[PDB]
Amino acid sequence: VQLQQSGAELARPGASVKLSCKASGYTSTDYYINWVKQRTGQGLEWIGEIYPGSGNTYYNEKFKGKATLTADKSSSTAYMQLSSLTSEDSAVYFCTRGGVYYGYDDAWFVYWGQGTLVTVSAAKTTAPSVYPLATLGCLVKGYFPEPVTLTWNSGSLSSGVHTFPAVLQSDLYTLSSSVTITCNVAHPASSTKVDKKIEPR
Amino acid sequence: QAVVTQESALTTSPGETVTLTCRSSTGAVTSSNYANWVQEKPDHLFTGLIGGTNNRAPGVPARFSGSLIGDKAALTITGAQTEDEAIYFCALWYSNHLVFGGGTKLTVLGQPKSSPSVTLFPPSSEELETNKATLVCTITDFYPGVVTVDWKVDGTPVTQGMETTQPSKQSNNKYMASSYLTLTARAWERHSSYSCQVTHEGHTVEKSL
Ligand SMILES: COc1ccc2c3c1O[C@H]1C(=O)CC[C@@]4(O)[C@@H](C2)N(C)CC[C@]314
Repeated sequence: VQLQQSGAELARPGASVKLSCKASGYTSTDYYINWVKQRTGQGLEWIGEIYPGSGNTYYNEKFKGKATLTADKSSSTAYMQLSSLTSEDSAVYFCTRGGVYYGYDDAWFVYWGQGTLVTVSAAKTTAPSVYPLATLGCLVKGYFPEPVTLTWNSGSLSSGVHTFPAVLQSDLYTLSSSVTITCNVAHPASSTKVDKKIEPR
Repeated sequence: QAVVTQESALTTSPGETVTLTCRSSTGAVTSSNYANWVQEKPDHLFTGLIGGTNNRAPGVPARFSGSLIGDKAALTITGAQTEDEAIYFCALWYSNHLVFGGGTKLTVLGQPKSSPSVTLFPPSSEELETNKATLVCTITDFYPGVVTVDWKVDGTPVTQGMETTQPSKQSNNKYMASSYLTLTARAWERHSSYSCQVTHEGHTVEKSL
C-alpha cells in the first residue's frame, strides 16, 4: 500500500485550500482513510475518517465546518477541504490507512502518507534586523519567510556555537545564535546577507 | 470531547522495562475504547504499534505490548532498545470519534544526565532605537531534552510576550532551546530586574539582569 499526498500549500487567512491523498494497493477492499493534524508545536490531532468506497465518514466535532472530507472510489483518492484558514490551521496534515485484511481491533494507523504542509500567513517578504548580544550572541529578528542562514566570522568560527530554531513573534520569524566576533546572516527570500560585529558597550 | 492524558516525558535505560499510560477524562478506559498506540520517530516516521487495547500490529517487535492497567490503558516496552527512543501517542475511540493523547517523549538513556547551561542577554542599543526590547534566554547542554521555561520581572511571574523553541538536539546528543521575552523599550526601563528560569529534572537554573 502507498499513500501519496498533495504538495505543500501556502495561503492567506480567510482563504481555503484543498488537500488530497491517493491510495494505491488493494483498493478493491473498502478501507478507511483517517486524517491527522500535527502542528510544529503540538502532537497529533484526529480530524476525521472517510471510506472512499462507501462514502461513510466519522468526524471530530472541533473540525466540522473547518474540514470537509470527500472521496471517489475509482481513483482511490480522498480529499479534505480546509475553509476559512487561520494561523492555527498552519500544520502538517497526514492521511493514514489501516492494514490490508486487518481486523477492526488491529492498529488503525498502519500506512501513512508523507504529509501535506499548510502555512497560513498574511506576511510579506521581510528582511531580518540583526542585533548584537552581549558568551556572546546574535539576534535575528523579524523576517519572513523561513529560512535564514547564520555563520560566525564567515564560517571560520564554528566550535562552541549554538544556533537555535526559529520562532514566530508577531507573525514574523525570530532566531538566535550564540558563541562561547561577528555573525553573518543570509535571508535569501529578501535577497539579503547582513554582517554584524559585537563591539562591547 | 473527552481528553486523553499521557505522561509528557519518560526515561528508560537499554534493557529496562518501562510502562507508558493513557488515561481518559470520562472514567475508566474500557475495551470499547479500542486503545491504539502510535510511535513517532524523527522525520515524521510513524508506526502503528497497537490496536484493540493489546493487538500488536504485524511487523512490530514482541517487546511492545498493550494492556489495561487499573482504570487506564498502557504500553509496556519489555527490554527497551536504543531504537525505541521516540514519541508515543495513544488514541481512544468514543463510539463515534477518536481522540489522541498528548504523547509521551521516551528517552532511552545513552549518556549521563546534564543540567541546562543558561545565558540571558539584554536588549541591544540598536533594538531600543526602535522602541522595542527583546530578552534572549539561551539554554544548552541539557539531557534529557525536556525543559520548562518561566520568566520573571522584579520577582513577579511574567504571563505575556514569551516565545520558547522546542528542544532540539546538539551535535553531542545533548539538547538546546531558546526563549524570548518581547517588550517595549519603556517597559524594560520601568523595572530593575528580569529573570529566566529553566526547570530540568526537578531543578531550576535561573539567570537575572
Ligand atoms: C469495534 O470496531 C471499531 C471501533 C472503532 C473504529 C472502527 C471500528 O470498526 C470500524 C467501524 O465500524 C467504523 C469506524 C472505524 O472506521 C474507525 C474507528 N477506524 C479508525 C477503525 C475501524 C472502525
